[PDB]
Amino acid sequence: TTTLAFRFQGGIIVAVDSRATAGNWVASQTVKAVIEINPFLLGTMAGGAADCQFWETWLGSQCRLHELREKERISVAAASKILSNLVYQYKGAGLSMGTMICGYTRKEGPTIYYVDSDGTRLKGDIFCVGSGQTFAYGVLDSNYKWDLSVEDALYLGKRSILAAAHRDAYSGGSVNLYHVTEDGWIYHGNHDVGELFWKVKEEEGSFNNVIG
Amino acid sequence: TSIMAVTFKDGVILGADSRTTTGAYIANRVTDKLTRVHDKIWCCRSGSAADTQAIADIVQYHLELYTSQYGTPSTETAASVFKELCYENKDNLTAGIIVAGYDDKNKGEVYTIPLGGSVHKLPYAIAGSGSTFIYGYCDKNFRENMSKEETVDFIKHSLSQAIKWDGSSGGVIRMVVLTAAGVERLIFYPDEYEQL
Amino acid sequence: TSIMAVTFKDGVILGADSRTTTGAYIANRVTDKLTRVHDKIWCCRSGSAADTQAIADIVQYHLELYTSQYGTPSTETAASVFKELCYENKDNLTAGIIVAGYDDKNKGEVYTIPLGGSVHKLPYAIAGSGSTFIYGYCDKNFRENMSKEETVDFIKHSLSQAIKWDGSSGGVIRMVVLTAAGVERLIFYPDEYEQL
Amino acid sequence: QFNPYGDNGGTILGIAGEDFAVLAGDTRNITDYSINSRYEPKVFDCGDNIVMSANGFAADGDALVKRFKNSVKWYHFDHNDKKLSINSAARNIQHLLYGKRFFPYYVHTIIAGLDEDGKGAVYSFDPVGSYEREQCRAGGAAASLIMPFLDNQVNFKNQYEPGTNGKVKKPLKYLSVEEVIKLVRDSFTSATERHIQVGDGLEILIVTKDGVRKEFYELKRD
Amino acid sequence: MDIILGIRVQDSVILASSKAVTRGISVLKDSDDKTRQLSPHTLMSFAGEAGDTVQFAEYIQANIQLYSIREDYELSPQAVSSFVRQELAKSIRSRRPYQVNVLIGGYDKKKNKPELYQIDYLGTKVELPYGAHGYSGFYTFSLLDHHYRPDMTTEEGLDLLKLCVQELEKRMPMDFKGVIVKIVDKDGIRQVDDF
Amino acid sequence: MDIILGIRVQDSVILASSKAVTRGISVLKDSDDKTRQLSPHTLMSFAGEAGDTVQFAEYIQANIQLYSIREDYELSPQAVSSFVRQELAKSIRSRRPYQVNVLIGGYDKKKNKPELYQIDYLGTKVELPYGAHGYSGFYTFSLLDHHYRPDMTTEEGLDLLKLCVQELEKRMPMDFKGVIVKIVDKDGIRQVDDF
Amino acid sequence: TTIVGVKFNNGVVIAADTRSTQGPIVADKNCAKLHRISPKIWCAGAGTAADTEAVTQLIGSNIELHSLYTSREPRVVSALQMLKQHLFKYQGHIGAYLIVAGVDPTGSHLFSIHAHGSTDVGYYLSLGSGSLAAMAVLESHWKQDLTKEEAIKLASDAIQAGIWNDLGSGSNVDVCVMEIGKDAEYLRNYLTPNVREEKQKSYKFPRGTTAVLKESIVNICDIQEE
Amino acid sequence: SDPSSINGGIVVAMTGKDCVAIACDLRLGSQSLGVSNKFEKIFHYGHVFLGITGLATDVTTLNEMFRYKTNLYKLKEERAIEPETFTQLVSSSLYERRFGPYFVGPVVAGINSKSGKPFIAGFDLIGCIDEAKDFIVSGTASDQLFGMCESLYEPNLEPEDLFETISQALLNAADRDALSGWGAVVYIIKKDEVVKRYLKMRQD
Amino acid sequence: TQQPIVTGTSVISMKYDNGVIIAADNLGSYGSLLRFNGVERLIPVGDNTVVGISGDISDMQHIERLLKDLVTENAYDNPLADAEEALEPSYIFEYLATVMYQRRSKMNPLWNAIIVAGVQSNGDQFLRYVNLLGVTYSSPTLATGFGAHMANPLLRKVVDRESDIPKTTVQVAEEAIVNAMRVLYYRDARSSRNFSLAIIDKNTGLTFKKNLQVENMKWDFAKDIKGYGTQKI
Ligand SMILES: *[C@@H](O)[C@H](CC(C)C)NC(=O)[C@H](CC(C)C)NC(=O)[C@H](CC(C)C)NC(=O)OCc1ccccc1
Ligand SMILES: *[C@@H](O)[C@H](CC(C)C)NC(=O)[C@H](CC(C)C)NC(=O)[C@H](CC(C)C)NC(=O)OCc1ccccc1
Ligand SMILES: *[C@@H](O)[C@H](CC(C)C)NC(=O)[C@H](CC(C)C)NC(=O)[C@H](CC(C)C)NC(=O)OCc1ccccc1
Ligand SMILES: *[C@@H](O)[C@H](CC(C)C)NC(=O)[C@H](CC(C)C)NC(=O)[C@H](CC(C)C)NC(=O)OCc1ccccc1
Ligand SMILES: [Cl-]
Ligand SMILES: [Cl-]
Ligand SMILES: [Mg+2]
Ligand SMILES: [Mg+2]
Ligand SMILES: [Mg+2]
Ligand SMILES: [Mg+2]
Ligand SMILES: [Mg+2]
Repeated sequence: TTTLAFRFQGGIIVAVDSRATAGNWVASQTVKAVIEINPFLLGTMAGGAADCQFWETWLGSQCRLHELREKERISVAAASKILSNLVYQYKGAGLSMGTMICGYTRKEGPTIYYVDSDGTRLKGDIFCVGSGQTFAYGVLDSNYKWDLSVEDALYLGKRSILAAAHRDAYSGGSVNLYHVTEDGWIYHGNHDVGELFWKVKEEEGSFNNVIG
Repeated sequence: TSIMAVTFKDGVILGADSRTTTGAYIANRVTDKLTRVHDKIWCCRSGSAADTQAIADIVQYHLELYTSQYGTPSTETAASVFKELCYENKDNLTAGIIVAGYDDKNKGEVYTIPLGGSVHKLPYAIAGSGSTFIYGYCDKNFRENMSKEETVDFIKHSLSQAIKWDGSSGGVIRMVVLTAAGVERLIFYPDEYEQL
Repeated sequence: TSIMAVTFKDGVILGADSRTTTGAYIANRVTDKLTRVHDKIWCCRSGSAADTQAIADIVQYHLELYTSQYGTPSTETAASVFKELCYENKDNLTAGIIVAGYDDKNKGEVYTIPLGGSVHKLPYAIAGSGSTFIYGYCDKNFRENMSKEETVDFIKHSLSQAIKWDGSSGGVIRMVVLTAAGVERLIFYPDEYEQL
Repeated sequence: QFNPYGDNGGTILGIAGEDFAVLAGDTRNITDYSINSRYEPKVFDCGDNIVMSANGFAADGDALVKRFKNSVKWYHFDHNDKKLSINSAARNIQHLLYGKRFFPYYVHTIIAGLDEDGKGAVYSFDPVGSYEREQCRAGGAAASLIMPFLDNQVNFKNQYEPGTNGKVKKPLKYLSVEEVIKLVRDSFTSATERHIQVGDGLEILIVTKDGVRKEFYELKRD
Repeated sequence: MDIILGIRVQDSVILASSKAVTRGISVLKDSDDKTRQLSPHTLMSFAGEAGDTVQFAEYIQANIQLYSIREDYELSPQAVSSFVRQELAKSIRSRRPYQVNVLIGGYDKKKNKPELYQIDYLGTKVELPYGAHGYSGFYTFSLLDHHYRPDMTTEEGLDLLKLCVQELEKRMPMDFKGVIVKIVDKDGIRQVDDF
Repeated sequence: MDIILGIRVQDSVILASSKAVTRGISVLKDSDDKTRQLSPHTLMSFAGEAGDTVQFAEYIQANIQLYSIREDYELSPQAVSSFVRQELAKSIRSRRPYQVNVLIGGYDKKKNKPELYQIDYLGTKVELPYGAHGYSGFYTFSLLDHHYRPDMTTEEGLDLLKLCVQELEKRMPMDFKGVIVKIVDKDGIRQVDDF
Repeated sequence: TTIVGVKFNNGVVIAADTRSTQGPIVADKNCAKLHRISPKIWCAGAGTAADTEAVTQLIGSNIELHSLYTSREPRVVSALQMLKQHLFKYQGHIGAYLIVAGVDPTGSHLFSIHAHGSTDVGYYLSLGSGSLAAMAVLESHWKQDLTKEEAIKLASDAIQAGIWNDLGSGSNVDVCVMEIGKDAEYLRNYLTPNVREEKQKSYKFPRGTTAVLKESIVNICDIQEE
Repeated sequence: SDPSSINGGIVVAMTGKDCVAIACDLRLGSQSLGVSNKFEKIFHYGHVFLGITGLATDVTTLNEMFRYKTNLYKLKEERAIEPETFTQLVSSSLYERRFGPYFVGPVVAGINSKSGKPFIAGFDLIGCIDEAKDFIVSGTASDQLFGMCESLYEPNLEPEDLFETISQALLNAADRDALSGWGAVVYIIKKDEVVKRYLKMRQD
Repeated sequence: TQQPIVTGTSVISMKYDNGVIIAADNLGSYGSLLRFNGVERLIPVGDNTVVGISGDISDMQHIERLLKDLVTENAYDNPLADAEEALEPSYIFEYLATVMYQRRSKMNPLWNAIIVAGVQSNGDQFLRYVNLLGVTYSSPTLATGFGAHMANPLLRKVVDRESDIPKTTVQVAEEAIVNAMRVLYYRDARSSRNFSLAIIDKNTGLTFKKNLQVENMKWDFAKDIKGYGTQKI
């Protein structure tokens, strides 16, 4: 698994891979490492598949209850903290989670919170989580700017996952893209790495070590 | 420890050595392993001294309370109470107990209760670390409906050998006779039983 | 395994069961544990089958070479060669061996060699996991200068009980008689010895 | 020390068609190198046009299926005999599995049926409740032998159209029920050859709008 | 987390705390503020196991803020430090203890004196002129033993603190990505934005 | 030790190696050269367990220098790399193996081509356009996958190397105190004194 | 694995299944477990495959040299003695479990060998993971004074018991008959009760289905003249 | 920790009508990290081909060792070694390291130059020979390869048909293994011509 | 979590045309010591069911009490207790199977392997297995412990599949069971010669046979076996 998320001029970009493994065995190439909690909130999934799925769909139930009771959209800060306070109760029991809670509100603007099964909760502009996180960081840090177009930012996120999919054995399958704006998130398609790699190589002139 | 109980014509006899050990040190050379849970229901104790004492004390309490309400309990009933304690607390106990008693209706009966907490009714029973060395002797020499004198000789000879080979067994040979006549205590010293 | 050797008036008799086990599976129910290291010097094997076979093969080699140079070896000499192997390789061996033989000068002799590699000359000896259950029986029933028929009955009855109680022991009872007359092999089947 | 888990072997396979769905599994039950039974059913009709199998440790598998069948029964009581949709069943099973997150059901669960648009559906679970809708999924002992074959013969992976040389992929044409059963039978025949825990018999449950049908085929008994 | 320092001068307390957050092989953040304001004239820095640190700090913060509202009064640094110690002393014999070390820097408005308290996860409290947690003290205490005076100014305290951070940046293996410095005095709490 | 990098461009091989030596809690040195010249047109960088690294490098150096004197001829980089691999492959089944990973950068004067070989302590050899040992590759290979060309100049190679070191300085937890960079080309070996 | 040995009137027969496994996976479906030590001394091996092969070849090699040295046909007890002393020396680390059988000038013989160096004598024996299934058949149907035809039947039936009931055993039945005063007959695949049924479909692909990057002729020939 | 699965990789071999085929992936890694996509695992000594999976240092070491031994064989025997003979040499060479083995999974493939008979064989890490008629598999995705080969394979395939069967067996097995892939090579071998084809596959 | 102390070995069984047969020896072992020689391990429940139990004997005696209590409880307020609402084999099994899985789930198992053999109301044969893990399965032949490895192969030669059941008579089935018990005495180091056998037929009902012995044993060939290889005398 490899997941990332970053803040920029046009909101937030969220990009994830699609591989799931059991040891060296590739169990699935078609998993959703991103969960849509609500039209304005996204959650990334890294670590234990079950732990992340279960508690993030649960998080969506809690966020829905909040806006029913308070007649107002939940803040990204409050949503992230519900999840972080929950996993802290289970600390030591063996939960395995590395997640980014991404969203946009009026009071906050575009916001990303890294939430962890160890109880860690961090606000930040850029995060990469998973076994291929280091590979994604390399591309992101060298090409990141605040003044990026939605088109260019989407590509950078897509490209950063590709970099990790290539090198990290436990990352791959396909790339799922999301763009989060003032008016909510927007899905930007499933991109098979088997086709994307050769496309990027030809067009970008990169990956000269590989032959094709 | 070498303990045994044997049914015979007139009732039942319990037998035991008198050695208690802490490793190789004999903490007590004159121990009484034949203990009373009711007038004519006794038991032989093996394993942990603490566990078997605690259990026997509880059983004596249960049978005293049984007697106050329902009259004299059967030997089977006494064995059941032992079993219930040994079986339900098997994880925390190290107790090998032989229950023996005399009714007028059922006469002499013997029940053995090993580590697991299982119950086995038998004509005679042997237990303790020293019993291993006399399985052969006891199987070959036991007869049903023996006399009192024959049964005393059988137990005396059997435990004599158990003591001879087992380091954890020794001292005097204590015996308790259970018949319609009453309760008789017997004792046999080393000079007597070693020369057999 | 239940093995024993008994001296008597005319010489010595070796006895053994025929069971070989791998855990609870009987790998061989008709094993021959009475093995020959010289014309009238045999041994009973207990413990590891591999170790005791390897040892016995080496001893037979040593005594064959002894005989070629110095003539017929004594039973004591054979026991010494066994001991030397068992003692010097005690860390890597699991072998409990009983050595028995017949001379004309010394008559029937029995030497037992337990795990450590120590040697003990005895009138009779018992060994193997099943021996534990017949220490009492054998001590009470052994006499010196028995007849051949009495000694066969003693071994038959003793191993019968050992087999009855020990799971690792069973099958047929093999026996080897060593006298001036020669070497006689005997066998006794379950239907015969179980009803004793 | 007491080990509360065991491994009863076996292998299962679920394939989703355009207007149907199949859930297959061998009928062999084992411990270590011994056979317990040559015919011990592993795939079950759970009602509401849903079939289910929980492969791995059979005691946990039987317990889970038993609890889900129970869940269907109470869903009818509590919600006016409403039909339990395949997606709703899947979510319910997640909560059954995660409910024992810290003492798991040691099973690979697969369910099959039709979605609310009438299209074939297969859902796959891990032991602690993570789930995902799939077109194709094998589970159990020989899952590693079967899945690659299905990637190739169901989703036409690594296959291209002749003459173009890698430029144009093989088009993803839909498969009939007769074509799917062929792939299932060949999958289990191949798995039986190379995996010792697979064999004896093959039982397939087919799900259509008309209901649940069964088909049985012999497998090698060595 | 890693390095937290504290120094008490004539008229103020200065706390320095690293900015790095490292979860395994990667540095996830380089601008993290490892501190919470407990009251207008009391600041607490912290370092220990992930999750526990923030959870504990915010829990203490909430309790002191509750006290302030209830009594309409600010607790003395000494009183706050004692409350914090008791919570950690309670925690160490719990099912799962808080694995958190803290420094408490406060200005006592009654006595007109700055005060620095060092408390570890066992609940071991000491009042000090200068303090540290973890491996920080191994490098910095020798410099502070030499250069420190009770009558130093705040500017002199910051210069002596720069000398400590420079030594840490030279001899420590981990890159802690600099420090956030905060001053606590009679006027309250403020952050030095250029360090 | 920690980070060692290598990149093969059009007409040269560039090796970058960290300067830090950390023995436990302290950084004992910040100017250490983790490399040895095996021959005029062959350079070897190294990283692994303390003591073993230098002992192994100097042992290899001595052997190649011996070969050079005996034959009055410089071995090809390919030949030197094979010799080194065999020594490590021999070493891994010894009583106490050499715990050393190396990069071998050389310019083949016969073929007029730069060559970079990566060898780990097991004796696993691979020829590469760019390589690394330890955790360095986890950060740097993604950048190199993107930016690298076979026809790059030495100056372009140094710029791409600066981008790698900048990423390492940003995301790695350990302070490796910068790198010593060395270029291997047709004219021999030289050190870039400003990096 | 299931291997058996059965004595009869004028000789001895051994048999084996043909399954080789790597954990739960079948590596080879038609493995040959019946090894030749000498022309009329054959053995069947269970346990570590490389060990049973290696130890059989070594002793078989030394037996051949011994036979040439002594100008005599090799004896089974010689093969037995050499095997057990080798295996004992290595303290069970050479995981070879063998059934050794053969005919020689002394007569017909049947032995088993355990990896630690112990040997056993018998009229009927079985080794391997399917030895219990096989021994159940042998203990039910064995008798004294078996004919050649009866012994082959009993042996193959014992192997079948292993094939069907033991997961470590399967596929076919190999047999070797060693009769006194005759050549030993090796009956490879004596029974074939596990043929795979016809597949439902052909998986032959259209030519050009696989994507290719580069083609090139490989020079396997030596350096050429002229 | 487990030496046979540090570097990763796979090899597969098949027989056809008057031909054999052997194929391998190109990946070399350090556990999760992919290091090289040009690490070929198939070597040839004359007309005998050898594929080796497992620990890469031992793969390289054994190739160098068998090159050494086959070159001496040729000088002394005055002829190239045959597949049947080479198979025995591999077995001998591996078993001499019985209690300190090379962590590898070799696969031999070739055609006997005299009889013309197609030949394949496989081994474990200590010498045991698996001489199959149909196919041999080895590597971290051996289970996957067994499943593909058992279903796709049929006897007496023509060279150009056999190429398709083995290529699809490898590709689809590699795509279900994390430590295999990053390219692939297939050798088609006839009695007096050998074709080598590099396959286009997904690079993740 | 515990360890078994006094244990019972194999229980074997099979179906035949009109019913089921089940058998088990009368031994209670204490490790390698063959301590108790009169232990009944087949426990009938009504006139249509027999429960055969192996493993820990103290736990067996507990289960024996549960079944005794089950019969008592079923009779309460039940006028058809000896007729339509009598205990079926399927009811008794499912109860035990429930208990076994519950006990394993509390990490405190009943250390047993159980086979419930019987005939249902409609005349159908019932034969199902359950153990300390709560694992259940059914088959024409079932056996526990060593019986699984040695008896099943022999019994499966008689009834290899479902279609072989109507073709198998009670005489042929009993013969196979008795032979299997002999084989286990030859080869199981924790078995006894004495055993009990039970037949449940849909026509003739429950026949419980006690004090059976293994007979017609082959041992004579032992006299010819000498040494371990080279020895001749
Ligand atoms: C990548 O991080 C990915 C993210 C998810 C959104 C898929 N996670 C995994 O791949 C993760 C790898 C970790 C645990 C090393 N895999 C799983 O969690 C995995 C998912 C299934 C679908 C393969 N499940 C798993 O490994 O089994 C849980 C288990 C196994 C055995 C017994 C009890 C529980
Ligand atoms: C012989 O079996 C005899 C019978 C008793 C009922 C008197 N048992 C012992 O002597 C017994 C043997 C040991 C191995 C259990 N010794 C003790 O129980 C010993 C007596 C005290 C007075 C020293 N207690 C003892 O060693 O305490 C530790 C302990 C506790 C429980 C179980 C084992 C050991
Ligand atoms: C009874 O003591 C009998 C006497 C032999 C001389 C026949 N011994 C055994 O049956 C013996 C008991 C075990 C506990 C040592 N069994 C074996 O030796 C057994 C025989 C083979 C043919 C299966 N071997 C065995 O279990 O190998 C492992 C081993 C090696 C050395 C020591 C213990 C165990
Ligand atoms: C059945 O007993 C059979 C007898 C053989 C003579 C064929 N045994 C096996 O097939 C055996 C399984 C168990 C007993 C080891 N298989 C192997 O030994 C196996 C064969 C080949 C096909 C791989 N080898 C193996 O798994 O190698 C790994 C290994 C590593 C170290 C030590 C031993 C084995
Ligand atoms: Cl006492
Ligand atoms: Cl023996
Ligand atoms: Mg990848
Ligand atoms: Mg016995
Ligand atoms: Mg099969
Ligand atoms: Mg390397
Ligand atoms: Mg892959």
